[PDB]
Amino acid sequence: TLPPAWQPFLKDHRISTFKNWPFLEGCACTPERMAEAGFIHCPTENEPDLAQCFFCFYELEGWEPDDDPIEEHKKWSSGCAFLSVKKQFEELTLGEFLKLDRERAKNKIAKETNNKKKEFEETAKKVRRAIEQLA
Amino acid sequence: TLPPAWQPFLKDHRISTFKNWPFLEGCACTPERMAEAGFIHCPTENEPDLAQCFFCFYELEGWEPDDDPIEEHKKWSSGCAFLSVKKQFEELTLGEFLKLDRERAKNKIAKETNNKKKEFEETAKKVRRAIEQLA
Amino acid sequence: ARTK
Amino acid sequence: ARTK
Ligand SMILES: [Zn+2]
Ligand SMILES: [Zn+2]
Repeated sequence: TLPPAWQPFLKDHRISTFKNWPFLEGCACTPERMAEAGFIHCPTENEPDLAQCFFCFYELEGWEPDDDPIEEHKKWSSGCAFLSVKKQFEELTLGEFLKLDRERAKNKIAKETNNKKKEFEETAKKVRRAIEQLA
Repeated sequence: TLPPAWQPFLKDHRISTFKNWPFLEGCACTPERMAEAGFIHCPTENEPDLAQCFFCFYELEGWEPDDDPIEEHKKWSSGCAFLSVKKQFEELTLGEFLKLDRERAKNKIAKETNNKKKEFEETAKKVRRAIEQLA
Repeated sequence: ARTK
Repeated sequence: ARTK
């Protein structure tokens, strides 16, 4: 079929990702409006409302039934390229699509780096405190 | 980077398939020229010069320096859709790309049916012969 | 909505 | 060239 590292790229997989979504017809953020905005449902015990853009990897929760996933998406990560893409996936050029997947993989990397950075900082401050206590 | 089943669509990959291809500069069928025509090297013992179309899976051997791999592809298998692809690759469309990959998977299936038929007929010839010597 |  |  279509390689399953690349599926986030098509709405159908994205909606499919919403196994249980609190919001539904009558509400502005349905799994369809969500996917259409590039969100994925990555639920957990502590937060099973958690959605994440498949492109820029921004995560967010505490959704409200009247939030519109698109403006909620511009007002949080404005630099998302996916937002700039106004054409259906199938009408994308292989070059365009490849450029896109590039930028994605990069954004993934930046996210993981930011993460490692914070983790390290925390550990840094722990160790420092300890050694200060010993003073 | 690209997903493995789909590499063959990429010229440089096809080219990279030619290892100890004897027809080198000066020749009409260079690995470059073969690739641009869709072939892949899949050499064996009896047939070290064996080449296969990736799209229609047609196979050809008995190569000679003057051979124009395009014109042999046209002559031997006229019906292959790859021959109709004028746009290189990355300027193609994802829609276009996946129609292509469908015909490819179809053609793949036609091929294994054909081989299955051939093994079948071989075995038949064997039992036939074997009944005759018993008659 | 709010950032994790 | 010829078919296999
Ligand atoms: Zn995004
Ligand atoms: Zn062909």
